[PDB]
Amino acid sequence: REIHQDWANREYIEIITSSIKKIADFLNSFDMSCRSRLATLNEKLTALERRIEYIEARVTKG
Amino acid sequence: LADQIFAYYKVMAGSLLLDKRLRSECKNQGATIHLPPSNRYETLLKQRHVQLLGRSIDLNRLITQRVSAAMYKSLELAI
Amino acid sequence: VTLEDALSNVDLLEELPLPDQQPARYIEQATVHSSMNEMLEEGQEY
Amino acid sequence: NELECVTNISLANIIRQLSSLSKYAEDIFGELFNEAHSFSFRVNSLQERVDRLSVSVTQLDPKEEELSLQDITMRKAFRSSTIQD
Amino acid sequence: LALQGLQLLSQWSAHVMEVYSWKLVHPTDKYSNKDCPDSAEEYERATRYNYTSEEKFALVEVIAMIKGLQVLMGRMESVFNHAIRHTVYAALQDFSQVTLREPLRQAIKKKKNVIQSVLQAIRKTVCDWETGHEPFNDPALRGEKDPKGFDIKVPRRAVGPSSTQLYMVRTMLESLIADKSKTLRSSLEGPTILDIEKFHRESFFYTHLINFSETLQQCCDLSQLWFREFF
Amino acid sequence: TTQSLASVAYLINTLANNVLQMLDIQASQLRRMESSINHISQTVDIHKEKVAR
Repeated sequence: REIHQDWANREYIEIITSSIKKIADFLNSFDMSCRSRLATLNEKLTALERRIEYIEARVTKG
Repeated sequence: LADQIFAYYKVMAGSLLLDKRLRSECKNQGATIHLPPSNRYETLLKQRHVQLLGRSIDLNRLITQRVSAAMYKSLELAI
Repeated sequence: VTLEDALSNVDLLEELPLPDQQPARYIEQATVHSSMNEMLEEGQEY
Repeated sequence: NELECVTNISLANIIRQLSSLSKYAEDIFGELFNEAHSFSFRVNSLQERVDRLSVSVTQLDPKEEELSLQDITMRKAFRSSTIQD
Repeated sequence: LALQGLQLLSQWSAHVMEVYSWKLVHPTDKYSNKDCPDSAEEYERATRYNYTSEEKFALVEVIAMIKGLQVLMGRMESVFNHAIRHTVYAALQDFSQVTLREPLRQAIKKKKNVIQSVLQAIRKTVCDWETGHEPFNDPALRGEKDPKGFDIKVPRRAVGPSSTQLYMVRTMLESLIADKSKTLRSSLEGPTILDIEKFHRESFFYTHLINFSETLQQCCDLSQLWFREFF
Repeated sequence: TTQSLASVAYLINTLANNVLQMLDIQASQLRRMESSINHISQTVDIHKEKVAR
């Protein structure tokens, strides 16, 4: 009967959509993590730069 | 936020180093020095994912810049 | 090329370390109902 | 079959959603690549600066140091960057 | 749990919207509020001076709780969706394959073709036969009482019924209980109609819960707190 | 439909892995730089103390 085939097809479509949602959620999580790490890296780099400038300003005359 | 955070931290630092015997004597004489109420600014300080209209804002960087400027101004004022 | 392979790929993708996150006669009724809904979508737009 | 036509339309819509997900990943990855590449430029520049500073510092001589009392304030004072976003 | 969370979020949103609307419709005045200046626009007295510090804190707390619950519920999107759809499918199949049997048998036995037609339509629209066809050994169809029996295996899978199918089934099912309808309700026993009303009242939220994300986002709408076209 | 999903997942996984590795490499290099810079600062202030003496 067509009803059983429709139910199986609705199973298939739902499984695919669930996989899509899994991927999407993972992508969002990845975006959230990567960015925090990048912020930390940027701050570390900024601290190093200023420190280097201070060292340079401290060991040069004019 | 940066201004009040800096003010609260400076007040707490100043209160920490104040002599306890002097505070007790003042309280006994009737001149109690009110303590600074506690706060939970650390949660906002540890925030790097403020999302607004699709923009990721590093609040920590701005707070760091403001506190650095305030500290430099305070040191210059002391000198 | 198979459903099982695709599901496995998704699981594999999910398996990554992501630290530092945060700090009858009813047919006529159905048709009329559909028409009413269509009219409503336009009324909301207006 | 009407039900079979529906499932095909659903599969086409699923493919379109897959493309939308592809674009939701691609834009994020491109932005991350751009910002990390800028960070890499900064790191390389500061690495050049650091090696130059080290090779300069490994040559200092205490006897070469000369202190000028008159030039102490005639000298421009150093100030750190104070850029605010 | 998902239903309770959605209901709680909706209740909180309704409370917030109601208080905001009441405050908007009842602007204050300098006579009541001393802080309000003599000169001020309608929006000023309506919103800015119409809230107390405690009221503002309560509103902020309610909003924060709403958003925290929203994010927490969203974190469990897949589990909630799977559980809801599996429960809906199991309930629908079990109902249409077991509960309608006795009523159908009674109708056939007493020659109630009007009830028989709608019951058969309901059982044909949704029921999914694991064997690929309706059983032929079922004694209910013949009208004679079942032995002692006749165990039937109901399949289990996680999928919600289509909107058209659910609406059609509900419309057929609540037609049998209709008082106005010669009333069809008068041709059914008590327990069967009671079970039918229980199922009908329980299946109201199936459509809302199937689209769990849309329902969750709708129940937490706070965008009406900024627009000022009217003022 | 089954195929395309697998390809997209594989590409995303590979790309994500590459990004993570790049970040790790950058952080490690930054840490290494921080050590050399600290050594330089130690040398500088040691020289300053020597000049004062």
